[PDB]
Amino acid sequence: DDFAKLEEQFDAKLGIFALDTGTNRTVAYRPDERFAFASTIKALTVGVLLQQKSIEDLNQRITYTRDDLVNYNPITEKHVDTGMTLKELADASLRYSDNAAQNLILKQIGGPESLKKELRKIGDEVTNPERFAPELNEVNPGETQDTSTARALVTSLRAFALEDKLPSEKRELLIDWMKRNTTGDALIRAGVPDGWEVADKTGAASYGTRNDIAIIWPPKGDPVVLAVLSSRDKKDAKYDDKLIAEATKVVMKALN
Repeated sequence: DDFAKLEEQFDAKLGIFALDTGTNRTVAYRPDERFAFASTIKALTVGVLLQQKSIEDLNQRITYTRDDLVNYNPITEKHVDTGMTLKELADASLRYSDNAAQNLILKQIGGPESLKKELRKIGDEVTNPERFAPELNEVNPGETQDTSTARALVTSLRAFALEDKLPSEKRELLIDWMKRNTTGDALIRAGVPDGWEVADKTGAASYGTRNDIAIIWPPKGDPVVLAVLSSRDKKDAKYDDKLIAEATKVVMKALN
């Protein structure tokens, strides 16, 4: 009802899945409903890159041209003459949601098709990577390309960051980057109590899609993995971040 209330208030569709790793307690609402993943895919992409290379390989300097720049290149646009290391690219991608950075990384792993194979490998038969950025943001209802589910996103995020798809030191790199994200202050971070550390990755796409996936650490205890996906019934519809913050509060209460 609390979740229904939010859909009413914001005129949006909500997709939620939360798992308490400490008790295996779960919170779900439209858990298996498909939504464009948007930029949330950036986190899964780095997970794959990390698996593919050694910490040292990350120091490889990548040279690019103005031709590699897309619509949003906050960091990337400033280093076209010098090039950027894989490590630096991953930083740009996760912390600033740099689009060119995402594309550069994707190219390094073999493209969307390669990424897909790797996700399948980890046991994720839901996530559907197919395009580069920003076109991946263009999804119409019914379409399945560049989509996923709340349950699938948390399952996959958890695999790479908390489980055995990556060794400890690589897991650490990923978590640090995510913890220091600069784009999610008004989302999941806003619906969490004072003192709890958050690692998150946001996304925004067509049909007023607004997403946030994270891992939350209580003062003392095992982390909580959560996905909050949302969409609206109009192509040019805008989104309201308050939806995410409020939905988060409901989850905490439901788990607390």
